[PDB]
Amino acid sequence: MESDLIDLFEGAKKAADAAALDGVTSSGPEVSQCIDALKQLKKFPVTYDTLVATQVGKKLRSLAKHPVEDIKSVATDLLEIWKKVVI
Repeated sequence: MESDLIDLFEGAKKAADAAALDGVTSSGPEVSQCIDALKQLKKFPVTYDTLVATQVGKKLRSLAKHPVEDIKSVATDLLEIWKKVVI
């Protein structure tokens, strides 16, 4: 469902943002929560109209430019998967 997509992305962004603002390293819990949230999103069968209505795809670019490399890498991977799914 789209509500689940939105909720999972909100969790991921909250985590990534606490990690960036609290100066957390890769071994921090916020990074782990963001990583997990981003991994669950991979399994979501997103569609084009879903990405239009929710904009989660657009909003994931920010995470793909996160200062923590672990979050950035997993966000790039999530975008890579969704890419092949929607086109």
